Amino acid sequence: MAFAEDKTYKYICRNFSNFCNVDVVEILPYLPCLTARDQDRLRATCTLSGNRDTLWHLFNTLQRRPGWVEYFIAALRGCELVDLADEVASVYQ
Amino acid sequence: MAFAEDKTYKYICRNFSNFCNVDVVEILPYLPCLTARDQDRLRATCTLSGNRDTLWHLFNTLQRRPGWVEYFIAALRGCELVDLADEVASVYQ
Amino acid sequence: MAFAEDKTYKYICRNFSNFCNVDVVEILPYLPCLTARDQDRLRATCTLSGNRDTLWHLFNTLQRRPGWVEYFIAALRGCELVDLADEVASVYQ
Amino acid sequence: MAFAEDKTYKYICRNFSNFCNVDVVEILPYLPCLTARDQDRLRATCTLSGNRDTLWHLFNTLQRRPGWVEYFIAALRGCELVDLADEVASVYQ
Repeated sequence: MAFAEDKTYKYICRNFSNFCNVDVVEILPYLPCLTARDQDRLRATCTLSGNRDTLWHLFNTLQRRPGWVEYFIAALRGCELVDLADEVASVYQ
Repeated sequence: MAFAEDKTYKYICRNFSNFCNVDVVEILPYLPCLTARDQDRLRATCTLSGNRDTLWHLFNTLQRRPGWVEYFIAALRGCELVDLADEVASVYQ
Repeated sequence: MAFAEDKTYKYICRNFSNFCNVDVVEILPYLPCLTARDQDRLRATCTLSGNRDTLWHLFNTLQRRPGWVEYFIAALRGCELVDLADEVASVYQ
Repeated sequence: MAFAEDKTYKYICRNFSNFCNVDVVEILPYLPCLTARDQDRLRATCTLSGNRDTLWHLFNTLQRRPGWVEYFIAALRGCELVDLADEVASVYQ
């Protein structure tokens, strides 16, 4: 699990611009691995810094909690970002 | 039962906009197939994301539990959404 | 008995707003035709959905059990809703 | 901790021109040791006086709050100022 998650997080970082269509506020409802604290912090970050800058923090926070990749794949599908979801599933395998 | 429920769930998904008048909070009292856990989660989803986004999760959760279509038909009738109820009964047959 | 009960239940449904003063929690002590299960369910419904919405379920549940109209007339009198009690007796005759 | 922070703050002051590429508005999202009050004041300072002059106040404010050097190193990395981040880590050790 660790190897696979680390690899996926590394891939998201190197390919960040693939993920800049992701809207932090829209994706949060599908990420139950994030705590209430995480969600409030990310909302504030978004308010202060904008969505693009917050995406980095979203990914950084996701990778700390447990069971993030499955939910991230789900969340991407929930937002109709199927190619992105498939690209994540592919790296996580 | 499985074939009929899967078909009804597929129909609800393809015809989602038919069901966007459904109010999640109003319909919950008629859905005893949902666990207390399901109801609390759906309430939270509604709080965080709004009714429309929660409807998707409502339908997704309903289809997992047992005996959901009958109660969903009942719940639609309970909320005076008779045409919608009939449309569901029609697909479930 | 069936014809008379069905007629009374139909009348309660068509004239629901006449009965919205009825307090579910206050009326339960006078309804021994309801099972312990019925009472617990109705309490929960009341907790989740409020008295008005629960009244519909109260009437729906009453009509299934046996010997409900007599006790319902009694229960209305027990709650000092004499005109309502008389209106029910009148339809049940 | 005090000795190390004081030394780092002294180094930032003596080597201020190394840090004049730092953009106050860009760095604030990575400085959770700053209070909401601190952030509003620094924004105003920036509006009235420009980024260079505000950097002095940024550093002066950072050094008062607790746990500032770690976050400052983080914030420099967040803004892709890796050599600067490393230079701070080096002095703080």
